[PDB]
Amino acid sequence: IYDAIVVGAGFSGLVAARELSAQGRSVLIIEARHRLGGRTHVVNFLGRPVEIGGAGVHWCQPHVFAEMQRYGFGFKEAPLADLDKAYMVFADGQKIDVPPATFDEEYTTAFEKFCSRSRELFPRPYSPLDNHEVSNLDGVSARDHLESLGLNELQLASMNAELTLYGGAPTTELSYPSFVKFHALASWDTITFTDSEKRYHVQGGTNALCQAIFDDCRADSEFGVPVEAVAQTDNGVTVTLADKRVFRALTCVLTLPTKVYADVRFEPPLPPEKRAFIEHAEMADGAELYVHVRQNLGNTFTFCDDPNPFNAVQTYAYDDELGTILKITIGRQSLINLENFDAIAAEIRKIHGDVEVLEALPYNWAMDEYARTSYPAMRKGWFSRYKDMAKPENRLFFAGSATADGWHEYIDGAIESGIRVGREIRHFMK
Ligand SMILES: Cc1cc2nc3c(=O)[nH]c(=O)nc-3n(C[C@H](O)[C@H](O)[C@H](O)COP(=O)(O)OP(=O)(O)OC[C@H]3O[C@@H](n4cnc5c(N)ncnc54)[C@H](O)[C@@H]3O)c2cc1C
Ligand SMILES: [Ca+2]
Ligand SMILES: [Ca+2]
Repeated sequence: IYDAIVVGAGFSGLVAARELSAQGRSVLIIEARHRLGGRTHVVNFLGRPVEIGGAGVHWCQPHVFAEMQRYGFGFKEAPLADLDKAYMVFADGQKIDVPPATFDEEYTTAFEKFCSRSRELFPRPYSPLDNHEVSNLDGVSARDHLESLGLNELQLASMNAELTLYGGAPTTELSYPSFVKFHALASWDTITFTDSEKRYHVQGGTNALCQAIFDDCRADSEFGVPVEAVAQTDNGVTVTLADKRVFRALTCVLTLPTKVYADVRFEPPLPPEKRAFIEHAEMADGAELYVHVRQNLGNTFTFCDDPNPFNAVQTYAYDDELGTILKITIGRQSLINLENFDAIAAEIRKIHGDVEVLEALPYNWAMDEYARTSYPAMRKGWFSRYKDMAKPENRLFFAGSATADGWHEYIDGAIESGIRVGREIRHFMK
């Protein structure tokens, strides 16, 4: 009979368990997978460890920065000054070669226009509903706003590619204010936000940081079998796995990805406001992909606008013997069959021309049954309902990026939610 069962060993569940353990409470962690990290994941590609889920971080993200400080992780610098070529692929398929300086000027000036109201709308962005106007703007799509700004062709296409990636969806579906909030969190500053999304990653890898947090937990651990049901009463909670084993505790922290709750039986059932959020709020259809090209392409970056499938194509490595390793982020995996190698290769040739594609490693996060969304992009009309999902239901408590006040599409939000849920249980037990 545990003080707390924590369901899920991604960043939010690990931080929750670390906080409760540090409070002297007894903790059981239950994880479906045989690994830590959740939607962060390190795998081998061509014998090199690569991040294939989330990994970009910045010190303007205070919760992940605090953990990096605690465990001694630094910021690894992406090779931006070394960038040789930048390309924009428009929605109609036309590709243009843009000097990086021009690309940065047009992109950042478009971003500033898109986010110009961030200080008005989000004076206290870690309390993002403080200005009630954001609840009424929730139903405006990112595309509705984008088209109101008088942007030029490159500004429009690059911003729409960015917003397609963040939404994991056509930009007609993304909540406009939910994205502007990230600008506000970055000190209402376009350079800081656009830096945050490209300049740094976790030195040593997200898996090592998860391991360090896990190693600080004094908890029992059960990996490899998913939770199938959760039942609570006035005196406790009982959690049943799909192999029919049963565990019991006074409280339960759920960190499941929002759409996965539909695969778990809750007794009593979750309230209507949570079931509505579970059905409608999330949508991100993302996947990640690494490709090996025989040719040495140098250090290139490509943005492709919707409905091109490869919204961002970054260069992980290049040299005259290796060729090139490309890191590709796909906002809408529905647009390409990632089991079809030659279809992947054809899209690489559309961008990079006369090249030979040798190997591909996709990770389809949307089709992963324990993820189902790549990151908690908020559908228009739903960003302002996130407290319906974050609030406790008696002995059940809820964490995960989607429940965060701040950086809700990020590792930082997952960590925030772990600190917060540890606080809620601290007081529930007082
Ligand atoms: C391709 C990609 C790019 C991204 N880029 C960035 C980025 O640059 N920077 C950034 O900060 N964030 C980024 N993100 C987002 C970030 O990775 C996630 O927001 C964050 O990792 C979510 O943490 P979490 O703890 O909320 O959820 P998760 O990590 O999903 O953890 C939930 C856990 O619950 C487990 N689980 C699911 N079902 C069950 C069940 N029935 N029983 C038991 N356990 C279960 C899952 O296995 C998982 O371990 C990216 C994500 C992806 C996929
Ligand atoms: Ca160079
Ligand atoms: Ca500003």
